[PDB]
Amino acid sequence: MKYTGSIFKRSRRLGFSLLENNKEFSKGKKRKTIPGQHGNRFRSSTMSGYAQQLQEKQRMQYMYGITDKQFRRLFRLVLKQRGNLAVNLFRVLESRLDNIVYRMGFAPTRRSARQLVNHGHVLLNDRTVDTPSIILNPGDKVRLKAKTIKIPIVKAASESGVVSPFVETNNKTFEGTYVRFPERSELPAGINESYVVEWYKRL
Amino acid sequence: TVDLINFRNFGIMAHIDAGKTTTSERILFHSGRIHKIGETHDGESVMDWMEQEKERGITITSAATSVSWKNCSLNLIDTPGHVDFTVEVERSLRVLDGAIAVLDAQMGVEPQTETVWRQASRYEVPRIIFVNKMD
Amino acid sequence: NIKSNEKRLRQNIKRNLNNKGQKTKLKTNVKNFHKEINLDNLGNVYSQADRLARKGIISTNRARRLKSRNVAVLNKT
Amino acid sequence: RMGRVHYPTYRIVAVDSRVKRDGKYIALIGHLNPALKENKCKIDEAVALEWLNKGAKPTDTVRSLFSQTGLWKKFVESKK
Amino acid sequence: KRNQRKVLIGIVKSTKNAKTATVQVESRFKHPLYHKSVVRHKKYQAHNEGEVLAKDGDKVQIVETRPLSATKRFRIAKIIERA
RNA sequence: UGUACCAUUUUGAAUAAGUGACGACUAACUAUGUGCCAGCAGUCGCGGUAAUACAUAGGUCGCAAGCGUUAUCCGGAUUU
RNA sequence: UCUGAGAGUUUGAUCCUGGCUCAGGAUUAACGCUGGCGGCAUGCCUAAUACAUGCAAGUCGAUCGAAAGUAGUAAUACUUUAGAGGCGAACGGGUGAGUAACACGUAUCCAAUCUACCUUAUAAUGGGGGAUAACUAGUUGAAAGACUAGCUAAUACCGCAUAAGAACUUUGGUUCGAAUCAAAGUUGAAAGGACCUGCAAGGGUUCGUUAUUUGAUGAGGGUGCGCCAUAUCAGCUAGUUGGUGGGGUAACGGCCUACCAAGGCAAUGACGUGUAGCUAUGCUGAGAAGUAGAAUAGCCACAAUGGGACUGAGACACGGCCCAUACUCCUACGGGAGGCAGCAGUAGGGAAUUUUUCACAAUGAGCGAAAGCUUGAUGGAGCAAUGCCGCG
Repeated sequence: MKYTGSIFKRSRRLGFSLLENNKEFSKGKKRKTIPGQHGNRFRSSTMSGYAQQLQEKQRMQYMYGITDKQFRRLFRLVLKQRGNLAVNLFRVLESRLDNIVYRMGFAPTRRSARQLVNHGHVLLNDRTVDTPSIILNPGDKVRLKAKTIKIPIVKAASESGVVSPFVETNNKTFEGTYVRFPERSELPAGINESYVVEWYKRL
Repeated sequence: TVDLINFRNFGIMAHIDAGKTTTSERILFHSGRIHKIGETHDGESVMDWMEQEKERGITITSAATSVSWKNCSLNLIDTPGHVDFTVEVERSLRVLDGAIAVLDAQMGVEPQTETVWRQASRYEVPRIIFVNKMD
Repeated sequence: NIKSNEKRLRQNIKRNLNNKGQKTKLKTNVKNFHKEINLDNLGNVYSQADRLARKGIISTNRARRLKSRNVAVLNKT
Repeated sequence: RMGRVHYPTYRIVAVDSRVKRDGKYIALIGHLNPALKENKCKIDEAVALEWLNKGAKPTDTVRSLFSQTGLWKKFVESKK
Repeated sequence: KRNQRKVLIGIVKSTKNAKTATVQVESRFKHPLYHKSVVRHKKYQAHNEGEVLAKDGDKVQIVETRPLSATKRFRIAKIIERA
């Protein structure tokens, strides 16, 4: 999946709350482990470096809602620039158009954010994106098109916008500026991209 | 090209065992007479030594052969080579603006010219009855 | 197929006839020089070679080399 | 032009009497897009003079780009 | 000759041909994998211009040129004689 | 090329899902038939007195308009 | 240092020796399943086999006589040249059969080599004579073709004038297999068509040619360096090996020959053998190295195989010619014919390898003062998730 259709499952099983109390939430049933008839501490050797590298990769590319092919495309594009794979890769992944639109507080869910930005109502670099594939940079102004300034769901989301020490959003005008990269301290606490760094052996 | 009035199609409106394809080849050679290639002495005469008529029906079958004859364009089409069926004779009839009905005198007992005539008589298309078995 | 290929075929076959004639005349002048070896025939060969080099069929190097070989025989006499 | 459609990239090269574009060239004239009216070509009023004085005039579509540099205004009297 | 410097120096071996010498050149190249210098032997046909004759059993300097005879595409240039 | 880009230009959750396998190597497995038969399988190797590796229902993860498969060079084998 | 994965395989158990496997990018892909678009780029490795079909460089009168007719009584304003003659025809593209090498990468010897237009410009377009096609007539002819007879123009064929410069004889000078200059012998450049002014001359004006001459252009032979396999291939090689003379492609070169000769390569394995098109470019890994040089840019090779000649500056010429060999159509069995290893596309093997592709719009050449034309080169497009890319 580059998508979902029951996100609460992914949030609970990955061990990371994609929404803190809106995806690992008491909405009836609520879980924090692997669900089903196979909830089990597998005595078979299912745990190694490979396993946790995979698990962290799952968490990171399922909180974004983005496809893995664009994950590898971002890795390759950053490979054109010398630096550190871990921090640069995670910062570029955070700088995803849909991820940043959600970070603005413009959509209740990453899937909904992706659907909205694809719908042709997000202006970036004076280009209304018909496909949310434009990776932001520090200071990239995302604008909400004239259509999505009258949409009730994203109106309520935007009016409840989220500000962080590395972005800011003007919710009344439905606009957002990606202030800076989350360098090493504004990243999620239970998420580590270094595993994806060590996931390769062909560097 | 030749005038619109002079675009007339003609399908061989008969069946084999009647000297049909012999007459079709005769008409094709008569209206397709060209001498710069030497064809005049290459298909001069056509006649049977008939012990097989399938060869006559097949090898001479003209699916669509167009020529010109001084006043008009003659579209000779010998699609039918079967004794009794409807597809080839019917497409020939649909194409032709006029029909030639190849009948017999030596073998007047040919059974499958009634249905061919009835098919041609549906659209009232002009028909010329021609008999070649008189030898 | 290119019509200009056959056009240059016509032109080059006529050039074939003309150049056969002219090169045969030059070679018979060279033969006459090599038979009666003298400066006058050397000058005739020089004039013929200059004419052929001016025509622009074969480069002047062949004319110069053939006349140098002729005048070498001249110096041998 | 060449490359990707609706994003053409014209690579201008040299020729004597037979050779194609961007194949065998005496010297790469430079890069101009047919959709771009200004060239980043290797044109400095010197290579053009080299190509003219050495014979084998290059492709006949950057003549205006050489005209803007005044190449002809000196060459047509240098030859004279 | 205006001919410029090119390396063809070697030990001339024989002059059994009329004013033509066979020269043995020992050229050292490098092993591509194990990285050790190894020598190889080559033969060259140097043309003796008639005014110079390659004295055999010695080192001679050959220099490149257009062919002089069949499989004779070099001319002898310099010689170091016996001592 | 009436292409490209623009403007919910209009109604609408609507317009698109498949693959591997879950014992390890190397993430994904609980039950049902099955007596080394059925069938699985790249290595270990799986089934002969109750099957989570087989076959299936299913849940599961890796993905995805591509999914798995073999193909092909080196390194993971300093295991030339 | 950018950088580097492990586990599983044996004896009751332990280890060791050694080996195999998955664990990675990546597709001319294909393949199951199904399928969103477009962008984007890919697209016979095998078959270099024939190539059917269109197509793969056309432009020329400002070179010419007339053909040929629109308006005109005609002359002629006018259309191009069938034909003579000009350039490009070798461009382009293709595959790599074969080619393992100066082809290549690199500096060069070129003392031996030209290059048409072009280019550094000095010299020229003086003057003709007569043809020849076009045109006309006859002939063989089913056509294919085909011979004979004449006429005429030019930028057409063939001499001379001038002709710096220059080719090239004899002497001096100078010079690292010749550079350089003085004296001096011989000797040769055609061709003019067209437009305005001017009686004309002349001036302006555009083509076509002329020598001389700085280079490019394509390439020539050699060239140190490296350039596949080949010992379960050890001897191979009679221009072999080199010399004088003569001839020779553009030229040095036994390039080739008369004459004179017996030597040349080689256990660091000679010769032979078959193959790969070589460099840049194509991936994997840190690295060692391996993996193709398919197609491609350069070069190189065939362009149905093997010759010959001509042209062109460069060809012994894919789409010129003649021929032998493979083939073929029609036919009255007399006869004539050509090549996609050009584009596609066809036939096949394969898993499959694109249009039986559009305009020269932009870009190349070629040529025309110029209008411009063609390119199956190019630029597009189709085409198959064909591969990547993003999307829901």
